[PDB]
Amino acid sequence: AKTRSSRAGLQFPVGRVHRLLRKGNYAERVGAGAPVYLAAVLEYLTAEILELAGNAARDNKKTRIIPRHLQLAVRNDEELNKLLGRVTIAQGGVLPNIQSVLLPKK
Amino acid sequence: AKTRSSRAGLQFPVGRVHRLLRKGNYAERVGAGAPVYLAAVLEYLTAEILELAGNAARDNKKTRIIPRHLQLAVRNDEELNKLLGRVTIAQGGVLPNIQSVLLPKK
Amino acid sequence: PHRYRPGTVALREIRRYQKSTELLIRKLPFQRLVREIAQDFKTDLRFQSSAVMALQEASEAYLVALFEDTNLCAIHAKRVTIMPKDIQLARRIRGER
Amino acid sequence: PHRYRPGTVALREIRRYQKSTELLIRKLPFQRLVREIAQDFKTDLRFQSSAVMALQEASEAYLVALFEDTNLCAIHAKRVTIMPKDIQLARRIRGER
Amino acid sequence: KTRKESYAIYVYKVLKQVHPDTGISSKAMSIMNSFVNDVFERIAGEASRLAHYNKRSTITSREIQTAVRLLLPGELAKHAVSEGTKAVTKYTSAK
Amino acid sequence: KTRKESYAIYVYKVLKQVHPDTGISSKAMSIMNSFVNDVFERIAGEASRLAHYNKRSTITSREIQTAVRLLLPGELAKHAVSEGTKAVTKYTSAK
Amino acid sequence: KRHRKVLRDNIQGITKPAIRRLARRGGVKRISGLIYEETRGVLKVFLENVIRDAVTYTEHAKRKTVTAMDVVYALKRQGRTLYGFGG
Amino acid sequence: VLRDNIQGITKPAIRRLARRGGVKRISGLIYEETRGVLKVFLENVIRDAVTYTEHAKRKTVTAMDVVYALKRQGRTLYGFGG
DNA sequence: ATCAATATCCACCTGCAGATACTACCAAAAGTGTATTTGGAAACTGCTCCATCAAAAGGCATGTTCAGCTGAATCAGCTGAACATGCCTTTTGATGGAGCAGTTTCCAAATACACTTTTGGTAGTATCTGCAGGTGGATATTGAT
DNA sequence: ATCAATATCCACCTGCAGATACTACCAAAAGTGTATTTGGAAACTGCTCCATCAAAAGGCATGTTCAGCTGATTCAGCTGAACATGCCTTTTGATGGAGCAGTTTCCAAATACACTTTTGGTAGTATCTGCAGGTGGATATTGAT
Ligand SMILES: [Mg+2]
Repeated sequence: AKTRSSRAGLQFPVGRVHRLLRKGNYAERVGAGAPVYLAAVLEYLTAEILELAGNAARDNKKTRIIPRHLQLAVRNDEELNKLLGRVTIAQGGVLPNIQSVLLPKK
Repeated sequence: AKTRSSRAGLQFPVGRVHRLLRKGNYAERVGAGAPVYLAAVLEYLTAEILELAGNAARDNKKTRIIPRHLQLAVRNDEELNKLLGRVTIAQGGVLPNIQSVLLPKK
Repeated sequence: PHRYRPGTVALREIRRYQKSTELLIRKLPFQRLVREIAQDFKTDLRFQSSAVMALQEASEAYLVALFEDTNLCAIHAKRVTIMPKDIQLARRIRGER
Repeated sequence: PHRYRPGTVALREIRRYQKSTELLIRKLPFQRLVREIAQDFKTDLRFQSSAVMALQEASEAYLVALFEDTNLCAIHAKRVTIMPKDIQLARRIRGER
Repeated sequence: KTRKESYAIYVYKVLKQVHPDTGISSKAMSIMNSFVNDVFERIAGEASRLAHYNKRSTITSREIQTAVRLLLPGELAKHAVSEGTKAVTKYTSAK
Repeated sequence: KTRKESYAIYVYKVLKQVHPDTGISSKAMSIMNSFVNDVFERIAGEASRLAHYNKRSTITSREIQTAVRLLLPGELAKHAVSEGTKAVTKYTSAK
Repeated sequence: KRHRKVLRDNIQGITKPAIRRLARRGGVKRISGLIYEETRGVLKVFLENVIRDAVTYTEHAKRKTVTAMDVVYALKRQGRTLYGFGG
Repeated sequence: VLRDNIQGITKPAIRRLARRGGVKRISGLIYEETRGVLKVFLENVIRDAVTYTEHAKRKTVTAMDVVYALKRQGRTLYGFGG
């Protein structure tokens, strides 16, 4: 008895994802490969964000990823920024950014 | 045999609306009154737009509603405009509107 | 010898084009552009006539509305002349940048 | 008696608040505003505390992002001072009108 | 050859009730059809979410009603709601 | 005392793979959980639509693939697509 | 239940310093005196819209209590998706 | 007399669009900026339409392909089906 | 440039809130295995409707001229930043109690067929007409003097 | 002011592209009837967490002062609007053919279904640890001179 996750070589739960596709009223039928492909996309995306967020945590001399690190990760990455362009990460704050003309002297 | 539209007092097809709800993967089940209600709402908004578009036709010395008239109807009405705030009516054009500062100095 | 002042014909044109609904880009050149852009995504594509039309209507509605925002941006800066920075600001605020 | 020049503490505050993530509106006052507004829609409502915090996080992130757009509108006008006309322009272009 | 369904006839009926002497071009009719399809989808979509949020398996007129309240602006919502309630009553009290 | 599922343990697994010495606060985890659910919903939805548009009653890995191309920007799409193809190909050979 | 205090003018609990802080986070260096009332107004519209939909979800569920989830769904509806509260 | 396809979107045509947009006075550099903007717009939309075409296994982009692409970009169009 | 007020940056430092750790259980997943139904791919093809092109149409490239707009410079006036000062309001920890949510019982309403009737879409065909352009003539607008 | 160029308005005319009415038809809803499944309200009640309150902790309100920003004024020079027409691109329509779409086909993969194993969630009790917030104490940054 090998899980469908181990069959596909995935950490993310293929069984859970198959189930959610059914209960979710997306179509009459769900193909067997659909939850496999989806669970991999989901796993890929979360690896991408944890990598970048992990880096922000290290850059900050921290060992624990907090919401600020997720925000720095997403906003500093062109593609994640666009994908979450209409999303708000609670307790993430903003990127340090001051417009040029606002700086003193000349 | 008497149709559900006539029963409900409507021009809009209850049967079709019921059918479309079923095969739309909206939920496992569809209540008896829901298609009745929805058809009524759809008919009502249709009447509202046709009312105001008919008028715009009249104002412009015409008997046939064209896309221009549908546009004028929608954008001159605060509520219809909000509902259709992210919609483009093909061959609608725009409202006549020039910023005052652009007017020649009298 | 007769000459209309700068802005007189422009006003006349605003009135004319705000009254009508016809497309304002010639169809052929728009069609070529459409096909050129599509070729980078897939080769040997054909287009339904109404497909190109839909694209033109949507593209013209988009540009017309963007010019309205752009114009507000010029007027905000106390000008009557639209400049690229006005288009730039409008797009940034819209969330397109 | 020592004095920083107008603008200096302002830039200090910008770096300070751009660095941190805490909510910037005091909790109770915000909670009262929420309850007042909700009550005008429907009497005898309760709120989970996380419901109030959700609204706070959302409203603060909405206001910060609006202020950035507003700042851009002022700068477009060759000013450094945000005014109501800047907010109004930003909201118009955003489609909030 | 395959059946192409449309709301055209029902829109034309409602036109005649509202302006009996006014006609409608093809293009305008096509727009009206899009409108009806669009509003349908928005309302059914919201109704779907509501039922799901509340662990219900059925889309009832209660979900249609809440959907309408969520999607239509003030006055538009008010009439839609009363038009809808009105139609459900007439449908119930009819053999 | 009802059961509430989350992607937490899976997010944590994936976290250990990429940064073995890094932890995650519960709030960051909650955000990670929301992100997975959100992306799930957006892909399934596009897939749902896509299937309907082509008169299909089945959501297959092919629908999911087009949904991914529609939803994700350039380089994330390219890589997501390889990861998903790979998982399916592997999965097909493994029973 | 015996008595419950009247809620009025709570918009003013959104003080000048709190607004200034928010502007600072948005990168603003100089603030006209009229910004504070304008901002209060803008925030009110924002809250009314979100609370209305949130409360609608509450009533549909037949609860007396507005949940984090009611708010999260109200935000999603308005294209202001929020992560961090179960949504 | 070879000419780029984008340049087929001519000054007078961009001038007309601006006019319907209520624009009185137009800087010389606007015409090139507009062309860039149109290109990004068409890229984003065509990309998605073609993606719909490929999914259906066609070699013809249909009005519906385009209408669906517009809908998902948040630029719903009425008049061409759907 | 030099001096001095004050913000800023670490480095270390104790408490502790929040995170991680097991031992035990368990309801509901998820898997496994077999019988039953079917969606859609695959293959053939009819006929739209699409790319092409010849002849016709009519919009735009072009350079000149200068009206009037944009941006630089200058500056008075006053608004908004900074900071001192006095103290109210929010934050934080503790506690009876409303309503949310968990479990189970029971029926009104919905699905599932199959069969019976109709309606809405197409299609061939002929029939009809609102109004886009064209004309012709008066009248308004704009710009020159 | 007058005056003339030219745009603009409106009344009337009319061919035809596009709207509409009608018939015969058929596949396909939409509806009617009978057998069956179940979703969810209600009714009871465990128990989370919300409203509420007393004490403790720190941000807010206010007035004064003046730096420097905004908005007004003026001005020159640059830059875009207007202008007329034949070149040349687009539009129009006429014609072969590509592929979309309609039809039939048949099986790989879909759902269903029932015992069988696994596991993710919680729940109770335990020890662990990253870092926030306190401190002092060396290094900038800023603004007067
Ligand atoms: Mg009140």
